[PDB]
Amino acid sequence: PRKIEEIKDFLLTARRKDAKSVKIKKNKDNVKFKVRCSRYLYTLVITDKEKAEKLKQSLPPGLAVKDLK
Amino acid sequence: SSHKTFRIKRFLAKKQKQNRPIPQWIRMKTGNKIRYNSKRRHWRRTKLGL
Amino acid sequence: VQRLTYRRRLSYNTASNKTRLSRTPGNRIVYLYTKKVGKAPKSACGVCPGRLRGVRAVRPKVLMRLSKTQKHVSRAYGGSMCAKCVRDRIKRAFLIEEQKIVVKVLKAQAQSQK
Amino acid sequence: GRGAPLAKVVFRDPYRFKKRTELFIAAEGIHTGQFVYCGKKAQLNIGNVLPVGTMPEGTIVCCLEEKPGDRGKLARASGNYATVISHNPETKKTRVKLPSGSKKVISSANRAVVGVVAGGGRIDKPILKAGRAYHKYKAKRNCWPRVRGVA
Amino acid sequence: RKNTLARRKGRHMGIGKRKGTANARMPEKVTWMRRMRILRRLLRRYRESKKIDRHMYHSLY
Amino acid sequence: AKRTKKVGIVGKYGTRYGASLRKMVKKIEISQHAKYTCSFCGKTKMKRRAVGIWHCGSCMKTVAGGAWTYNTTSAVTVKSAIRRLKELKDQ
RNA sequence: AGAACUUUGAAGGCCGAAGUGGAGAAGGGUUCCAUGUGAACAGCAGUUGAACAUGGGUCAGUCGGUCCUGAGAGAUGGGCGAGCGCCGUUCCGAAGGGACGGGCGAUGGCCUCCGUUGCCCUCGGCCGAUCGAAAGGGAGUCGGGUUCAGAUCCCCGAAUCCGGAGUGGCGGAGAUGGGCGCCGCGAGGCGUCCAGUGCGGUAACGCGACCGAUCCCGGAGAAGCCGGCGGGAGCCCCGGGGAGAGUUCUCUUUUCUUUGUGAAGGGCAGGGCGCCCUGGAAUGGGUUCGCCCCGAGAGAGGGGCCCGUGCCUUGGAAAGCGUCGCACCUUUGCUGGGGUCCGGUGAGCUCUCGCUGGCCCUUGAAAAUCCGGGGGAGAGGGUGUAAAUCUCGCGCCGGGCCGUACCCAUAUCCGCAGCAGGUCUCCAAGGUGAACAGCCUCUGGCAUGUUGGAACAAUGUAGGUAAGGGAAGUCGGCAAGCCGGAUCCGUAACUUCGGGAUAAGGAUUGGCUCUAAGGGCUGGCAGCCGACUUAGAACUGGUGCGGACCAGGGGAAUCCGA
RNA sequence: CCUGGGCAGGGCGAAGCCAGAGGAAACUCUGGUGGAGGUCCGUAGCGGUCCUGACGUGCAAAUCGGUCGUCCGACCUGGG
Ligand SMILES: [Mg+2]
Ligand SMILES: [Mg+2]
Ligand SMILES: [Mg+2]
Ligand SMILES: [Mg+2]
Ligand SMILES: [Mg+2]
Ligand SMILES: [Mg+2]
Ligand SMILES: [Mg+2]
Ligand SMILES: [Mg+2]
Ligand SMILES: [Mg+2]
Ligand SMILES: [Mg+2]
Ligand SMILES: [Mg+2]
Ligand SMILES: [Mg+2]
Ligand SMILES: [Mg+2]
Ligand SMILES: [Mg+2]
Ligand SMILES: [Mg+2]
Ligand SMILES: [Mg+2]
Ligand SMILES: [Mg+2]
Ligand SMILES: [Mg+2]
Ligand SMILES: [Mg+2]
Ligand SMILES: [Mg+2]
Ligand SMILES: [Mg+2]
Ligand SMILES: [Mg+2]
Ligand SMILES: [Mg+2]
Ligand SMILES: [Mg+2]
Ligand SMILES: [Mg+2]
Ligand SMILES: [Mg+2]
Ligand SMILES: [Mg+2]
Ligand SMILES: [Mg+2]
Ligand SMILES: [Mg+2]
Ligand SMILES: [Mg+2]
Ligand SMILES: [Mg+2]
Ligand SMILES: [Mg+2]
Ligand SMILES: [Mg+2]
Ligand SMILES: [Mg+2]
Ligand SMILES: [Mg+2]
Ligand SMILES: [Mg+2]
Ligand SMILES: [Mg+2]
Ligand SMILES: [Mg+2]
Ligand SMILES: [Mg+2]
Ligand SMILES: [Mg+2]
Ligand SMILES: [Mg+2]
Ligand SMILES: [Mg+2]
Ligand SMILES: [Mg+2]
Ligand SMILES: [Mg+2]
Ligand SMILES: [Mg+2]
Ligand SMILES: [Mg+2]
Ligand SMILES: [Mg+2]
Ligand SMILES: [Mg+2]
Ligand SMILES: [Mg+2]
Ligand SMILES: [Mg+2]
Ligand SMILES: [Mg+2]
Ligand SMILES: [Mg+2]
Ligand SMILES: [Mg+2]
Ligand SMILES: [Zn+2]
Repeated sequence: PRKIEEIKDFLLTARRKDAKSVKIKKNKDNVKFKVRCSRYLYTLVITDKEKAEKLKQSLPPGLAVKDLK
Repeated sequence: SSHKTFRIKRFLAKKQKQNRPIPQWIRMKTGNKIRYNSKRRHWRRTKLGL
Repeated sequence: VQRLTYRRRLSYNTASNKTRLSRTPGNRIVYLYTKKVGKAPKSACGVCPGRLRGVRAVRPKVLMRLSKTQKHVSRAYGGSMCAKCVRDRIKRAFLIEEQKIVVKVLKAQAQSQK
Repeated sequence: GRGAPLAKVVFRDPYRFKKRTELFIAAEGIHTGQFVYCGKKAQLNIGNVLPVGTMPEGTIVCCLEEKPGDRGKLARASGNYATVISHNPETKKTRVKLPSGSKKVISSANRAVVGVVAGGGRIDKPILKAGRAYHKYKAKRNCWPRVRGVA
Repeated sequence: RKNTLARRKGRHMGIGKRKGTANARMPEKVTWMRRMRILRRLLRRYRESKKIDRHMYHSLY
Repeated sequence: AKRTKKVGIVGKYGTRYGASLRKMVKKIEISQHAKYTCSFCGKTKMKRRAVGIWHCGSCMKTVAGGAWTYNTTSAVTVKSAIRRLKELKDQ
């Protein structure tokens, strides 16, 4: 897989053609937005819940987001 | 052997097919004199030799 | 304390199968086969025991996957020769051409008199 | 299976753009990087090959040819040489003394490298045990056991 | 573990419970290695701490 | 710490192979393993690789020489006579 | 129906990691699994079986064959031979049918442009067809789960290798600057010309890519054996914490099981360098267990490269595993906690990596695939518009055929058989002990090897003692028997001076308390942390101490063979 | 011939190296380090001396139990 650290490229990858699956994993002080593609699985981890609650709605609709747990 | 070739496996297939008992519906056939199969090969007693 | 087994049909500790034991997420040890280590290329007529630097040391068939930037050096004779022998050949060539010029002008100055 | 070392010499092809690699018998006194000259009018030095018709008498040479073009057949063992003792301008012939002491007359066109073959004195060391003789003959051929006929 | 504690204290280590040579129980080579490494790094430390110059360091080495 | 009286490198053989054979092989056992001064580099690194092959450890300029010594007393006079014949009457 | 041989539970034992364990190659070919009967097979019996009858069971681009040559076998050319044919493998052969480019001619797709076909020119050593390894070379899959029988094959999840792109899939490089004049306050815009086949560091070298045709050069593939030393991992050991389990007549914060991060990609420790720059030393230097290295540039300072199997992160906790539970006994899933807790030591065992040395009249394999470099035949838009090419980041499509069960064995192989025989490999713990010796246990298997009950006569087969003598028996010290390990002294004749030699001959060996010595780390001589080795002494046991096991009788001479 | 696999632990201490002592010099001596050998005890492996042991219509058309020789090699072994 590929870890994403910046704020501008993960959304560009999630708005691609092969972004069929997007999952959200909640952990202790950790939120992971794993976008599955044809070749890789891009993972963006964040430790702030405020930056996650306002970013979860920014995902493109119709991509079948699955909230884990 | 654990791994063999297609020719040897096909040759073993016919031996597996032939190692079968006599059907019980030919005993009542007219003119039948066969009472038991005399070609039953045992895997331990008689080795078919590759 | 836990004895494991091979994973392939090879049963002889030959050079083709070099197993290192590793721990799986399932809490168990198992062999993993390792590719034979690749040696970095050595220069031509240069330093004998010293391999070339900056060139990836991996098996030959792997070089199809590597990029050209990770298989050579920017200078002339990058992935073929070492640094010392390059400047050695440069100096040697320049000096022998200067010596040819010297012997030519010597033949000329001898012809101008004889 | 041979005591004489083999020197790899690279020449430049005079007709094609390619380097030719040859395996000569390394005469004693040559090192890696030394330029070796092969021809008729080559300077008389150790390692250089040149026809026997041009070298003076008493020249210690080795790895010569019986006939012109035989390509180095005589005096090929380690530490052996042949001594040129005579010359004939007309009806070109040359008398040489071989390591066996035999004086043979050969042609004056065949060549010979100058110098003694490296590895001399190879027989001064006793084998000192059967293991070294076995390891020696294992590379040569299966002829070592040599059971006596009267046994 | 109790027997190991006894061995550490010195029990069951007399001449009557030795079945191997002294060089087998404790290799002279590894004892020499330890004794040499200790003194060599001690001398390195003393030379680095300006306690001894290099001319004395070499003769001591 | 003198450990042996007369026997030297051939002390590894022990009591076998006789006495005169060991005495004769010792003379060349001293030479074939001793390092020689490189005539090109200048260091005492001329360990022999094989029979008649002597390579240096500094420049690795390999030379073909004697089987047990760096040079043989026969090849020395052969080279001397070759040089003499070259200088006499212009080769 | 029938029980000593089947099944379950318990107790007592063996194999004890060089196994009576878990897997394989050759070989066997259905022997593997489920159901059913019990006349035949199983050397007694049988409800049992590897027997019988029925029905199932082997899923691959990334496991191996298929590819490559090695020793070697082999057809044609040619030779021989009455002849089936044989020798011969580069020899006595017109033994390259393919391609780069250019030209002529024809054809097809949206005839703009390209793809083909026929001919001409130029160029092009095969090391000669072909076969030859299921251990040699050979690109690329790992984690969890699933069955009565399959696992790197099946499912989930996460990757990767090799091929295809003709109307060339999208991005990024090559791609975009300079000079002159004009307009505009300025930012900027316009007309002409020119550059532009990438950059940075002094270097060793680095990056997101970096035009390349015949040809040439080089490397990897591609290396012997054995000593040492260091790093990494697994296993072993100790101390603390948590879950579960055992004992508790007495003691024991005690004893036992477990306490996780795969391929792939990034970063950081660690290891190696015969790799670069400043400067040049002797009062020689810094260094290893050992060597080795230095004016052909040491010490010191600063940098670079390769492996990074170790650590963290995406994968990754939602799966997996012990624990206490809510539905449920052909609907059985789901709960929540603790697991990714803190560490340490080591001549410890195994695997791997690296450095160095030794051994020689022994130099320790080729080929296929692939890469780099030198050369500069050619191609490309020509400029504030954009091409020749991309070994860069993505996206699409495919990967055919063959084998995959089981035994691999004192019961699935061979020996006429369920035969103390033979048959090639991997993993291998704890205690004693120098040790993979011998002995005792744990994980894992087993019924004592084709039967049991009762008694302990002679003879027999293995095992151990015997008072006094100690080879007096016998052809013969045959067998049996003595010493047997370690520490400390002492070691003859002879000799090739290396040996004899553990010569011979002597003293000690237990248990529990002690003493002394043998180290590392933190700070400008002090404080803490942990391995077992040695030496000495005291006390004590009915002189017993290698307390079992382990295990050299010796000397004096002759003959022969180093 | 080609291609692969394997050989626990201890003893003796060859070359080379360092240090010290003695000597007017030549040089000698001593204590370490070093780890060579077709070296020694000995396991796995490889063979089979003795008991002329047991069996001798046997487990076996050549086996078994003690006792044995060698175990880094002139070593053992698989496949071709
Ligand atoms: Mg009738
Ligand atoms: Mg038959
Ligand atoms: Mg293979
Ligand atoms: Mg004979
Ligand atoms: Mg006879
Ligand atoms: Mg020692
Ligand atoms: Mg039972
Ligand atoms: Mg027991
Ligand atoms: Mg083992
Ligand atoms: Mg076994
Ligand atoms: Mg039944
Ligand atoms: Mg029966
Ligand atoms: Mg069955
Ligand atoms: Mg059946
Ligand atoms: Mg798959
Ligand atoms: Mg394959
Ligand atoms: Mg033929
Ligand atoms: Mg013919
Ligand atoms: Mg083939
Ligand atoms: Mg799985
Ligand atoms: Mg199975
Ligand atoms: Mg591709
Ligand atoms: Mg190691
Ligand atoms: Mg990783
Ligand atoms: Mg360690
Ligand atoms: Mg299987
Ligand atoms: Mg058997
Ligand atoms: Mg057996
Ligand atoms: Mg143990
Ligand atoms: Mg112990
Ligand atoms: Mg029984
Ligand atoms: Mg049986
Ligand atoms: Mg008596
Ligand atoms: Mg008595
Ligand atoms: Mg007596
Ligand atoms: Mg008497
Ligand atoms: Mg008598
Ligand atoms: Mg006896
Ligand atoms: Mg006497
Ligand atoms: Mg004696
Ligand atoms: Mg104390
Ligand atoms: Mg004899
Ligand atoms: Mg030996
Ligand atoms: Mg002896
Ligand atoms: Mg034995
Ligand atoms: Mg026997
Ligand atoms: Mg026998
Ligand atoms: Mg006998
Ligand atoms: Mg008998
Ligand atoms: Mg009898
Ligand atoms: Mg023995
Ligand atoms: Mg003996
Ligand atoms: Mg021995
Ligand atoms: Zn040199």
